[PDB]
Amino acid sequence: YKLICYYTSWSQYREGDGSCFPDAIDPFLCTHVIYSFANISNNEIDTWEWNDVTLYDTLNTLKNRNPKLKTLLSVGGWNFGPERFSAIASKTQSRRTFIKSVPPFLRTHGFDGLDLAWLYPGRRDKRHLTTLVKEMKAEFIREAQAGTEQLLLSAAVSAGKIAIDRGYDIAQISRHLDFISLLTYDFHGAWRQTVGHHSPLFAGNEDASSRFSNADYAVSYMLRLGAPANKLVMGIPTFGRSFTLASSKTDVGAPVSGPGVPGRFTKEKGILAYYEICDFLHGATTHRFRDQQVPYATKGNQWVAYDDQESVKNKARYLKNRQLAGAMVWALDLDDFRGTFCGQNLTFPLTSAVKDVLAEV
Ligand SMILES: CC(=O)N[C@@H]1[C@@H](O)[C@H](O[C@@H]2O[C@H](CO)[C@@H](O[C@@H]3O[C@H](CO)[C@@H](O[C@@H]4O[C@H](CO)[C@@H](O)[C@H](O)[C@H]4NC(C)=O)[C@H](O)[C@H]3NC(C)=O)[C@H](O)[C@H]2NC(C)=O)[C@@H](CO)O[C@@H]1O
Ligand SMILES: *[C@@H]1O[C@H](CO)[C@@H](O[C@H]2O[C@H](CO)[C@@H](O[C@@H]3O[C@H](CO)[C@@H](O[C@H]4O[C@H](CO)[C@@H](O)[C@H](O)[C@@H]4O)[C@H](O)[C@@H]3O)[C@H](O)[C@H]2NC(C)=O)[C@H](O)[C@H]1NC(C)=O
Repeated sequence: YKLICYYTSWSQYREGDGSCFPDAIDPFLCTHVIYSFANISNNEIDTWEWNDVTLYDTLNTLKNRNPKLKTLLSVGGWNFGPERFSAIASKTQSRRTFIKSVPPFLRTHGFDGLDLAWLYPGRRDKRHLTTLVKEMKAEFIREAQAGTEQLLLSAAVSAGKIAIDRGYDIAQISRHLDFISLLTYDFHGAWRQTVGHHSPLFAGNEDASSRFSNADYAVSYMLRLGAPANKLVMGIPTFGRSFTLASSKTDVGAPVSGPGVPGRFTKEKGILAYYEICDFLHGATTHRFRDQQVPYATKGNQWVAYDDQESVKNKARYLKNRQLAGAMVWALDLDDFRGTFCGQNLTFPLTSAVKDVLAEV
């Protein structure tokens, strides 16, 4: 099984214990670590943070400890305008230029592959995404003639039915990608006036309307569209999404005034790292959606939807039962990486819980 794990560039800037650098990563935890995110300048892949080349080097020395470890560099991401990807992909010349610049960059910095995080392709982009993937892979196949191990090509893909139908030719790109990471954790929160869980495993008969917004539907759909299970990787979040309640009602459907109050370390309204949730739980009431099989918690007027060791292990068994290639975790720096916030003196409790299940039959 594969355990794909993301590490984010900007996590180095968090204060105190929240600060996370690549060397905090256990070399034997994941099978693949992906550095997010690279930028595109003058139609060429490029660094993003001022100290990326140094962090690239720090991440890749982990391979001196675990020679089996593979690293990839992800381009795009949420703060990368998808229109920018559009412009590059729609013109054969700017597209060829970008593709040509990738291998030498990856080779210079020690990466084993490229991860595409175009979030998200539109109806007019579907055709060009296919072209980009095809041609990128053809270039990787050609570069390997030089005697070096062929570069890996992956892509992070939306798990929303409508987003998939609109921007991706799943049957086509599946043939060229080494693996596809399903973003099965962005099913709610996204500017909605009600409380709900962003990463439910199952639909849950109670309130059948967002019948498509659960991991089980996304996986089944991808398999139906033509993607092989052995190339599919299910996304598991290491963060939670928060809401400020508009009323004293805490159960399903309850009013919401806006995103939750920022975490002390992550400082982003609406999000909380797992290590911040561990702290939040003290004095909170915990609940669990039995149908969806994921927990949530409340304290005062704050409502948090998250994943714990139990729900994460549950998702890992589900993916094994459907014979998928493995799991993807977003993100290592959001898990209790120091292992000092969540109690049991365990480093990376969430990611480790997933690894344990994956290591069983
Ligand atoms: C669940 C999850 O992980 N969500 C992410 C989402 O958060 C990502 O967006 C990221 O959000 C945070 C803010 O919420 C951004 O953090 C800033 O990152 C920049 C670097 O890109 C930092 O700039 C640097 O600042 C330090 C000072 O501390 C200087 O030393 C650096 O030199 C300076 N860079 C220079 C010189 O220009 C800044 O400190 C961070 N401040 C914050 C707000 O914490 C983060 O950048 C941002 N990511 C991006 C790419 O914009 C999102 C990513 O797209 O993905 C998920 O949705
Ligand atoms: C990620 O890559 C992006 C490029 O694809 C990049 O986007 C931006 O790139 C510049 C960085 O901020 C930004 O620069 C502004 O452009 C002006 C003119 O283009 C520039 O003035 C001139 O500067 C020198 C001469 O002094 C000249 O050589 C330049 O060509 C330029 O004409 C302004 O002072 C200013 O620098 C671009 O506007 C912007 N482009 C886009 C995509 O809109 C990101 O900065 C890169 N990395 C990140 C975000 O960290």
